[PDB]
Amino acid sequence: KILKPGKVALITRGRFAGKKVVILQAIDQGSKSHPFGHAVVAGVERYPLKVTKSMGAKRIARRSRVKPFIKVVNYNHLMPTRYALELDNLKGLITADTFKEPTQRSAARKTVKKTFEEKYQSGKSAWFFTPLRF
Amino acid sequence: KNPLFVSRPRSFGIGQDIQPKRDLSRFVKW
Amino acid sequence: VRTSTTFRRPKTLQLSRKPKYARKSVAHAPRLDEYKIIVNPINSESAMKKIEDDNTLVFHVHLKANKFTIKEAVRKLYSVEPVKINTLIRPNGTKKAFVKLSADADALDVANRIGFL
Amino acid sequence: PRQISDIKQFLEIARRKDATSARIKKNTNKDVKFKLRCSKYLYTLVVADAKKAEKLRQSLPPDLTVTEVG
Amino acid sequence: GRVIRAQRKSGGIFQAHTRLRKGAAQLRTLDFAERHGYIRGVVQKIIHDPGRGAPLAKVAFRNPYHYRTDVETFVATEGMYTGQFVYCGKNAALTVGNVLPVGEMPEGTIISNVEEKAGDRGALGRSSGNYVIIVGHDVDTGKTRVKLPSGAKKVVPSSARGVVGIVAGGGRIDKPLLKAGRAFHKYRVKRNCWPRTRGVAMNPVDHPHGGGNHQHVGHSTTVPRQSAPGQKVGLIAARRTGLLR
Amino acid sequence: QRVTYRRRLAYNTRSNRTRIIKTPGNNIRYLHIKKLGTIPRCGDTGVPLQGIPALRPREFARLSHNKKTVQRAYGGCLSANAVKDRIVRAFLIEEQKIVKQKLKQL
Amino acid sequence: KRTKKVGVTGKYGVRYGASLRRDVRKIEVQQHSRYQCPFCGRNTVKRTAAGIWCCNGKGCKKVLAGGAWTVTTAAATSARSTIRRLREMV
RNA sequence: GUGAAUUACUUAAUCAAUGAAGCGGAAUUUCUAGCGUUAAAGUUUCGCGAACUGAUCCGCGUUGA
RNA sequence: GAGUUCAGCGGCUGAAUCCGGUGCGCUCUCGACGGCCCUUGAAAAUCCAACGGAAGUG
RNA sequence: GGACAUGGGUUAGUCGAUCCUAAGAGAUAGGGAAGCUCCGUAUGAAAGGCACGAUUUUUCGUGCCUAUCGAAAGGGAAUCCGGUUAAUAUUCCGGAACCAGAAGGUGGAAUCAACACGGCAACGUAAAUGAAGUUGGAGACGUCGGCGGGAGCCCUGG
Repeated sequence: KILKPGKVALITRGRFAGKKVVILQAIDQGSKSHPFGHAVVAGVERYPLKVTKSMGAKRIARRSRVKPFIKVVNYNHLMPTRYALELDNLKGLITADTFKEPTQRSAARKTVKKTFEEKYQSGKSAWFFTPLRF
Repeated sequence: KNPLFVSRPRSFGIGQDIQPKRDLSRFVKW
Repeated sequence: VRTSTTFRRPKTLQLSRKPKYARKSVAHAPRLDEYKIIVNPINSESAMKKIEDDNTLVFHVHLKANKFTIKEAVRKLYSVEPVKINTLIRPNGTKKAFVKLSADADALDVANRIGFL
Repeated sequence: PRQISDIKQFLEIARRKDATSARIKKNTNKDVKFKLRCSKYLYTLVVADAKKAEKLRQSLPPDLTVTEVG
Repeated sequence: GRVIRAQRKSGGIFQAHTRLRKGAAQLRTLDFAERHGYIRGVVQKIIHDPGRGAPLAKVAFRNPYHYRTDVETFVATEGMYTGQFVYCGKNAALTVGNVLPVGEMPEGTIISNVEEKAGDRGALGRSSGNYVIIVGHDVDTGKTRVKLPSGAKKVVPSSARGVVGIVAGGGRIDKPLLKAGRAFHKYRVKRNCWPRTRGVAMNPVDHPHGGGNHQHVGHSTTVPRQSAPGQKVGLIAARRTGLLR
Repeated sequence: QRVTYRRRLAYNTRSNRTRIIKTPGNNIRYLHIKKLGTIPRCGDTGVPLQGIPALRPREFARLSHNKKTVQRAYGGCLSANAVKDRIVRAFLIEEQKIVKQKLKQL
Repeated sequence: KRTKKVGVTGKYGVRYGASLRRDVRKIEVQQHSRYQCPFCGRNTVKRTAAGIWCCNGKGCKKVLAGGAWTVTTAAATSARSTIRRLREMV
């Protein structure tokens, strides 16, 4: 039960290795296309750059832009953490069909981006948005 | 006060973050 | 305030040579020109066959001539464009050059115009 | 050293300025081999039908130098 | 009449064969971090150093002043493994493999690669299976008394360092070589010192021992400490010969 | 039939590596070939890396970028298992230094 | 039983003497034996060189410093215990 | 060569280390084979602008025997 | 279309170059392993990749 | 006749040298020595770079950290076939390739969500920016013993 919607986890395998993601929906029972206990997540690919009080507003926006990604990941490849992210506006947007039709996948990516942008500006989940160094 | 302006203090103890550039005038091989 | 334990010697202004006179009164003429590159063509039986078959002239060439200077000397002395140059130093210590002429020109007419056939 | 299975692209490389000559090969097993000398590669095309080979040959631009079996 | 084999050992073909050496085994330079605190390193790899009986450890430390990694070649102690953390300095724990000043370690501890004088990076107790024992301290004069592998007791500065534990590879001389070939191979990766021809088998020109109609020395084999380089053969300045029956 | 070295180097060495070919002229001939390439090895575990060809050093310069690496963090420098250990050990020790700091701050 | 007494030393044949070969036998069976890895428990530790003991267990791959012929020596074990008790006292 | 009532001192010379990296004074980092650099916060002036502190001052004899 | 073999003509013209099996075989190489050592078995030039994020109608 | 006389003959971006370093030789710094020269090779050396800036009192400020020689058997960019000569050929000729470097051009991709997507994953893709600094890898390695695969030769059925 420690893999719940709203829980921050780390992707340990795949292209996005070491990226912090939020559990968007858990299908631990399995599925026909994914016979294992997978969980769809939304995370960050390009973390926003560090900002300085001396920086002008245009660069502050320029560095604060964040590139998200949505992915279904195996439980064994996810590393759950104690941190939790409040996924407001992000409760119902992901479904098996949303992955089947990429137009819903593209819409989900855009909504995930705008939510991550606003949350970053709000200054919440500082650990979630800082890159993990390894 | 922008919340993104978070403090990142560096500890300069033994074994901590890299030592800052200090005045080494008395140790220079003149 | 020094942050480095080493002392590197400072950079000083380095004036360039502005001599009060020339060490040589007159600069020497180019000591390896086109006429000194090409000594005389080789007209042995093997050379003749290369003329008639490979479209290649054979010249007795100065030792210090490279493939570039041979090409320009041939172009200036004969107004023919070589497409390849192959050189060897003969066992007697003289350079021999196989100048392969372009397909537009034939070595036969070039040989007759030179007059060494 | 470059086998081409597409007729058009064989034609287009033939029209391309790098092309210098084309060659015709008539094998005993009755297939026609269109070889196209280019600057860097030699593009050859194998066709199993005579009339397609003939219509291809007349499809070559006139300026290209075509040579029969060597 | 000619200079003897001992006199020709000045260099030339008697140099150490150092083509395959895996680095000089030394402690870290005694810096501020190692004097006032401790610094942690990771044992990258334990390797065999040809011509040496003890394996060497490649411990990687972080440079406290610059963005780079320093790699130090240590004399491996028994129990060292790849990925083990090694702490060097005054506040280092008394764990096998750590480097501490001798003044910070209690009496009776077993240490190796000890410095004779603080800052020479290891002198005493380095051959395989050898170690130095902390006998006692003298805080008033800031000295430490230690027992060496030979049993000689020595006074060292209390700031001298030493690796906790015994040197790896102990028991090397416990196994007989069994044949000249094993001695041949053991000494290729060392100097040119083998095989050793006796002086009695030489001639009067070749050695003081040589000559005669029989293989006899002809004079006492204990020579004075004051003898000339060509005379100094046999038992030099021997205080007592023979077996302890 | 018997063959000879094409070059002036006798004494088969590591650089004098040869192959037998039969030519369109029905000739048995040597072909002087180069040494074999090596798959890049992992930096931490030393295992050869997966997804990269085995080429000589300079021959790696002709490849495309994606043909010499793997799309992952440290991809093309560390194996997947090595990277996974890097990630989990990094995160776990970071949580410790946080929990040690919270312990010592009070 | 192919050899009743000589054991691994049978390769040396009749040379080198009986006693000078028996001590090699004890040392050589120690040197070539497989030892249980302290980190993974798999019986996969084998000597590499004099003093080096490498574990070939997939996922362990740990190298160890030890004795010339055996992984752990009595002198090293005594030193480890005495240093442990000294540290605990200190 | 300098002192003190037999001893001290170090600048002569000797030795040893280094990348001559933190010396002498005062004021007041240890359950893990990970990464650690191109200062950011704070405080004043005019956008990764400057300046001060972050990173105390003093002495200067590179340190140790 | 080359090389090779063969049949003809006075340089030229005809054919054929095909279909398969085998191995404690030799030569070289390659792969996966094994044993040996108080012996553990070069360097550098060169080339690549990664962590990091300077910077940025065009 | 390898004799004697007269002539002719050796063609390379791809084969070597050249480049690299090995053991080792060896100038410079310095110190010896009446000297010839000796010792020395990052040593008791001021041993050389790099970037920012309206241009800085139009007299420059601010930061950032090792020679050379030495291998035609070691390391190493890239060439094969057929043919030709009285004598040369991986060098010439015919055909067919390859590597290194340079410049702009066509076509394609990414881009105002600046720096592509897919796969649970191991990883894949025709592309998919990355300074300084750090780090990893290839180059890069003994020996013997069988076992398996390949190529050439050998054997063999039409």
